[PDB]
Order: sequence, then structure tokens, then C-alpha cells
Amino acid sequence: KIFVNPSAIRAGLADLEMAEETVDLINRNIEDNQAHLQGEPIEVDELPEDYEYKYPAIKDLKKPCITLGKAPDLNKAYKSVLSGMNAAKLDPDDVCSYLAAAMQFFEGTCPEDWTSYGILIARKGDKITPNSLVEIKRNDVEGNWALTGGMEMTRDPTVSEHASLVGLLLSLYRLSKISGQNTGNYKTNIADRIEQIFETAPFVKIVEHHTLMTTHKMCANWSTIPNFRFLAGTYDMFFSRIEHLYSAIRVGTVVTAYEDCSGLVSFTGFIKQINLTAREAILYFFHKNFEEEIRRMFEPGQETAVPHSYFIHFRSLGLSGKSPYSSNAVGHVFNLIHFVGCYMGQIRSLNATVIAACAPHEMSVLGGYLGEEFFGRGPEAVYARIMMNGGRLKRSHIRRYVSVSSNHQARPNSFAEFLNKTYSS
Repeated sequence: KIFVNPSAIRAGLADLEMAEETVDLINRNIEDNQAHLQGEPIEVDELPEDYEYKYPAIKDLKKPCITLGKAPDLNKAYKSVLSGMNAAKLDPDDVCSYLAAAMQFFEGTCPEDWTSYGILIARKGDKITPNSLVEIKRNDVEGNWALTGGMEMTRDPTVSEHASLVGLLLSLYRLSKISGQNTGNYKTNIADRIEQIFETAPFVKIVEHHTLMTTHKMCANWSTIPNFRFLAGTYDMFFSRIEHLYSAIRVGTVVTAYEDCSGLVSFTGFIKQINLTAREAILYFFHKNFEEEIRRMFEPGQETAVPHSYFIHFRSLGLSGKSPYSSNAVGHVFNLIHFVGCYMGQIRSLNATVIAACAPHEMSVLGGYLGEEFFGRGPEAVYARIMMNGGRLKRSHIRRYVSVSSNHQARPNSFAEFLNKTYSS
């Protein structure tokens, strides 16, 4: 009824495609992103955590698109936006207009043919900028371009200064995205690193230390401004493909990659951790509710295995506002993976948020059995073990869960809290 035999699992999911290539590509990209994310030398695992569905595939050959105001004089826009940065009074519409107008400065050579969802972005050898990836339309409404009052600059900015300002502004996206309680020190260290990056050659110091955090405090929700998020994703896709003098700008935009895909990313990370192929691993997913979710993740046509696809930034680029890859969209898989993580004492899973709707109790049962199996055999053996024990956890599984959760400082709505409430109350 509840659990399904691995034979029936294999039979019912014989139609799956590009599983291994998708897993490998997503995992390699995540590892590469760590250079811009955890590039800071501080890693304290106690740190921030990371209905119908619309698939992102573009079906009409139209590039992702936004609409902004009238193109500005870049020298004046620079002076205005910098004065706003220094005064912690930034106009988001102005900032988006400037970021789009500044895209022309970032030119590189495309190392290979670049096509995604049928859209030919570039041929090998083409000169390319972020504008090549998207359509930025502009109307005739002029921006505000106020000068706060601290701006005493008569000369024109250099391109190096432009690049430093673009980096700082886009870093406000990452700082806004960092949310939750007890994140002050983490954000302060991230901001310090960002300031360092954007005052070090080839960038140039254009603000004093602590300006970025002061401005962030007034821009706390910019990560959900659609045009700003869009521009952050555009810059990130560009620098992900094109090596460039100013690629360190990704320190602020790297968090757009695989945005709203935490279920898929958790799946591929879990597959890598247990050192199995996706085909072999799926057989351990006995529960009847997994099939729908696994098919949801491997829907064809979405380019999950294509390097540098629009897919990697689909959420930031507005290709879909209802991700079929989120933790909620595949809540059973997500809960299972993190109950296994809890069983293995992984702080990241203990602090993850339970998807309450997707049978967390049953998932913790299967999690105990799979955790035992992968702590240090086979799908059929585990299934038989579950049947022999009447679908219940063994006393040893519960002692293990409790020994982990009871000694952990459980956060609200977390897996650790669920485990304490269920097995240690």
C-alpha cells in the first residue's frame, strides 16, 4: 500500500532520460559556484540555509525580456547611483536602468557555439556581452537620476569604476537574499569580502568601508524586485560562460544559479553523496508518492543536462514563477533526503525546513532504513527489512535519530525539531 517493491519501482520508472548527465552537470556547476559563494575562507556549518507547476522551457524562440526606462548618459547615471550608494538612498528603477546600460562594457569571445531552447545566443568566436543573452526593451520615460548631495565629481568615471559599481550594486542582490534570524555576522563577513573584491585591481575603490552594509540595510528586499533579479541572473549567466577581467562580479550573482531548485539540487547532491547512479538510487525510493516527483524532476525538454542553458537561471530570468524543482514541489524526496541526512548527523539537514505536507513521518521511517543502509544490502534487502519489521522503525533507528536531534540546537520548523517532537517528547 504505502511502500512499493523495487521491482515495481524499476518497472514504473523505466521511462527516464538524461538522469546521469543532469546529475553530473548540476553537481559540477555547484562545486564551481563554491568559489564565488564559499570563496570566503570562513565556513561555519551553522550558517544560513538554502499547486500547479510551470516548466521553464522557452517554446517560441524569444529571449528572456524586461522593460526599463530611457537609456541614460552613463557618466551622469554613474554619479547619481554612486551618490545614492554613499547615502544609502538608491532608486531601484535607476539602478536597473544603469546596470542594463552598463552591460555594454562587458565584452568577451564565445568559446563555443551557444544555443539554448532553440535560441542561438552566439557562434564560436563571436564577440558577446550580457546583452546577447536577453532583450532589454526601453521606453521614453527618463529616470530620476537624483544627486544625493555628497557627489563632488566633475570628471567622468573610468570603465574600472563602472565595473566596481556594477559589482557592488549586484552584490546587494546576494545580501538581500540572505535572510533569517542570526545572520548578522554572516552578512557582515560576506559584505567585507565583497568590498575587498571590488576595491582590488582590476576593480577600484569607489566607496569607503562599511558603505555596502549601510546601503543594504535600506535595500533589504531587493532580491524580489523582478527587474533587479533578472539583471543579476543575466550577469551571472554571462560570467558563467565567458571568462572575463571582471568575472568576480559573480560573488554577488552566483546565488541566482539553480534558484528555486532546492529539491532537484538536493536530489543530485544526495545521489553524489551515496556514490550511486540516479538509476540505482531511485530504486531505494519505495514510497508510492516518489514516482510522480521523480518524473516531475526529469521532465524532458528542459535542458537540465545542457551546459550554460537558460535553465540554470530560469527563475531569475522569469521563465517560470512556479518551479517544479523546488523543495515543496518534490517534498517527499526532499524530506527523505534530509531525514537520511539527520540520521547521518549532517547539520545542514538538521537545520533544513520540513515540508509538512509531504508525509514527514513516513519519510522519517524510510529515512531511518536508508540511513542505516548508507551509513557505511541493496534495494530488495532494505524493502524486505521494512516488511519484516511491519513498516515500523527499529528501536536502533529511533535511538540514533534521538541521539542526533536531542543534542542539536533545533531551529523552528526544522528536521531536528520534528525529530525531537516525534521521538523525544
